[PDB]
Amino acid sequence: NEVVTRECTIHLAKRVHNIGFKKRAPRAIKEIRKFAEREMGTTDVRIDTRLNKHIWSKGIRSTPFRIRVRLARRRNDDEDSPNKLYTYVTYVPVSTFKNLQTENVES
Amino acid sequence: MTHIVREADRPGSKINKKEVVEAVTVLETPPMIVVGAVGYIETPFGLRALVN
Amino acid sequence: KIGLCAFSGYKIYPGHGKTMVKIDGKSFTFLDKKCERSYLMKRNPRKVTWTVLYRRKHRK
Amino acid sequence: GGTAGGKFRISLGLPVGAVMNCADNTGAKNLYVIAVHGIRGRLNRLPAAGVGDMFVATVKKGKPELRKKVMPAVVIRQRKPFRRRDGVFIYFEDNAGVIVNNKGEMKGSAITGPVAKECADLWPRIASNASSIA
Amino acid sequence: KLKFIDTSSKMGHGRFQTPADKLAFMGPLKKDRLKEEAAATTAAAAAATTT
RNA sequence: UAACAGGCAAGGUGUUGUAAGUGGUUGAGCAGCUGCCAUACUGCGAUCCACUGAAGCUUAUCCUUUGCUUGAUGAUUCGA
Repeated sequence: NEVVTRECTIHLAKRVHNIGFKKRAPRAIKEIRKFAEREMGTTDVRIDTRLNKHIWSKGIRSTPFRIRVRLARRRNDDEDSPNKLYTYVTYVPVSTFKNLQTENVES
Repeated sequence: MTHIVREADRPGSKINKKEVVEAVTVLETPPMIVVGAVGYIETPFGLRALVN
Repeated sequence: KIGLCAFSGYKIYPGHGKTMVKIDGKSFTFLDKKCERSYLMKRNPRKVTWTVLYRRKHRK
Repeated sequence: GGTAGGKFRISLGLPVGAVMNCADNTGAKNLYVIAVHGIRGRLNRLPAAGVGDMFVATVKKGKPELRKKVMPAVVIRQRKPFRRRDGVFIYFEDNAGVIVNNKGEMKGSAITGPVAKECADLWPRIASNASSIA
Repeated sequence: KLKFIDTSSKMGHGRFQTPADKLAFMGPLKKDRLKEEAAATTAAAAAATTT
């Protein structure tokens, strides 16, 4: 394998709970990272700038509750780092988060 | 915890034969399996586990 | 045993809420605090759309 | 006196010095808690009264032969919710009490409202003078 | 001798003892209304493309 | 290897208390328009009603589990 692409839905308001407002969330950018570090095992996480534009959509106080992302695992290309595999987290604009099961298949 | 309703059975208090609320606690207790035995002798310094 | 809520129209098992006595003196047994608060706030129980008195002014 | 049986500890809503209403037709329009008739006391703790508590009163609005003078009084209603053994938490719209004698005899002749039921089984002559117990 | 044991819901102010009583007092919701009429209806509507 | 967990999801349970859309004239009225034919629509109108006890949130220290999905490795030391 070593190149997988998952389309998953992270319940963000569960991670960023227990954190004070105005600090929820620049921690979502820190929880998208330690979420793509568990489901993909790689400790390198490149967050798409559109994921930034979406986590910062309702300000520093109000973040989404769910969010549907795509974790794409790829190989380092430019003078490969110590770890070959990195994750790239992209934002998927899903209208309804209901009955949306996690799919492991993605081209 | 869950709170019973019961009717009291105590002579002459002023809740005699009148139905009271109590609180109760719930303890999930699934069976003990006995898995060994220990013996204890008397010493002048205490009790002493002898055999297991 | 089973009181009726004077705001929401709900059955009340033992436990579960208050009994405000007025000095008229009418006794009012409420289900929980949400109801009694909306009574003293003088909301009308035919216009909060979740109670039994609203659910028989209409059917719902 | 009047006690037979045993009253349960309810929540004591009326401390020294609360001004409750007088519901007695004696012409007094106030009571004022000076003390409570069984309180032994603890350091910094105020004596407080609940339903069925005899207390020491003055009158702050009322007839001038009742004003400026210590008298005994029994509390018949209160605003602090209190539990009964039946699980009922019951409270009233007003704190009120009635001017009473030294031996539990009520001073006036009528009570303008309901008397709580924990009051009326201690004091028969307050039970005898009220429309609606509880 | 206990007369009654309150098994109402302790995640809030629970109003009903059994889930039957939540369907005796209240009715069917946009829920078991729809889920009891998305099975017997589709069993005669899955063949509508077939026929 | 996957009798197990983690993430979701579904259901429960709650909590706010009727979503958005669409339809109705629901509606106080309109220095608003409109034919002979007596007529009428509105992108005019707070509000109201229907779909709609809806919709939102619900473990992050809530409950349940055939659903979808993931899970071959570490390191330091220790002898009677």
